[PDB]
Amino acid sequence: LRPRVLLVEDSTSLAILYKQYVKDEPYDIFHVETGRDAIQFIERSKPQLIILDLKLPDMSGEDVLDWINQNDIPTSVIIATAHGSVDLAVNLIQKGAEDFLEKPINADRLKTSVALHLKRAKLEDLVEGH
Repeated sequence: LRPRVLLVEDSTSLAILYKQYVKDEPYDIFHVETGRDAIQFIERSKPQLIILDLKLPDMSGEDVLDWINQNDIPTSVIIATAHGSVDLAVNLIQKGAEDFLEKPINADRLKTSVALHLKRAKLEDLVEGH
């Protein structure tokens, strides 16, 4: 019934701020610090949307996106990163990312993007389900 949002950030101080932003939003937000904990959350809990940082201490952010495409998880990925270029954004969106937010992110930049891509995914879900 209620949507799950995963937040994948090594900087776990910025994660609570991102939780503060979406505090009064109608979904649950969960936070992980490493790429392997993200993957394990995806395989178990199966969240509706991921807010994915590109810089992680164990692997790339791209590597998490690659895992979703390989195991066919129905999970929207928005990237949120520092030091992102035009070429990197393009190549990630092509790889199946649904947005690429650039740090620093506004309260309502993240809030809008999460809500929008949650909507598209929800609308496409409820036509193939009974």
